[PDB]
Amino acid sequence: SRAEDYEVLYTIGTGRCQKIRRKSDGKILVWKELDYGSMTEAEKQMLVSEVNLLRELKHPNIVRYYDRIIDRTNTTLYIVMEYCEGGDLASVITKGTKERQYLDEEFVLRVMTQLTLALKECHRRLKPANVFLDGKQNVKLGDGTPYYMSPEQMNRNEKSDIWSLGCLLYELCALMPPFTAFSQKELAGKIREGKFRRIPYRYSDELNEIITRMLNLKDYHRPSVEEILENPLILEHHHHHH
Ligand SMILES: COc1cc(-c2cnc(N)c(-c3ccc(C(=O)O)cc3)c2)cc(OC)c1OC
Ligand SMILES: [Cl-]
Ligand SMILES: [Cl-]
Ligand SMILES: [Cl-]
Repeated sequence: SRAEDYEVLYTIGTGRCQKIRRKSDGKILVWKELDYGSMTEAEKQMLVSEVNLLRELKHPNIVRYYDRIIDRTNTTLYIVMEYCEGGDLASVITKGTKERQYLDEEFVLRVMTQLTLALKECHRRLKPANVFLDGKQNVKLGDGTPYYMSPEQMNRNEKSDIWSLGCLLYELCALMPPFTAFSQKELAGKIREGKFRRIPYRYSDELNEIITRMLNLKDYHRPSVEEILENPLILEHHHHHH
């Protein structure tokens, strides 16, 4: 449980994230590096409590945080977590834009099912760059214009998460967010009228309908996590598999 127990293989992104290999058994992992050296004791107490709660989240659709390593020599904190070889959803969406190719409805149903179960777990106790893919088609929740801001949270709620999920699934389908604008104020205007284009016609009316419900202006009209999973679109094979 010290940094020397792992070899860095290479940097994923820049704190900073790195793909690492545990020496004892060759297990591929990643860590996130936080420099606390510029933090106060109150800020560091916050950081430790937060990290300790992250350690508790054990769920197949949430990024698993295994360990925390302190290198007081560097004043660097390392959060060691599972490696998701598939990258994040943001890159999937970008790939699709680039290669002019829409994502499979089956893939979208997998994201919808597994992300909804992730939220369900969070509520029991959201953007593409915060959604990760493993090697076996599993989706995991981890960790500028606020494209996904819900109407209500734009004024002063578990139904706000549903809205944000709706925006994410929408953008997975259309390869663009449901409400776009050049300024934030234009954005807010668009979000308030609550109008948007149908996802592309290659997607079934049933898929269109549930994404559209999640994007209702009134939070009480949005489906709950439980109503979402009850939908006939959502089958066993859309769930996680080891
Ligand atoms: C395909 O390469 C990429 C991998 C990742 C990536 C892989 N595993 C991870 N655990 C993470 C990751 C998950 C959560 C957090 C957090 O909670 O702060 C941090 C990292 C990421 C990511 C990529 O792009 C962002 C990759 O593409 C090069
Ligand atoms: Cl296209
Ligand atoms: Cl399809
Ligand atoms: Cl269209």
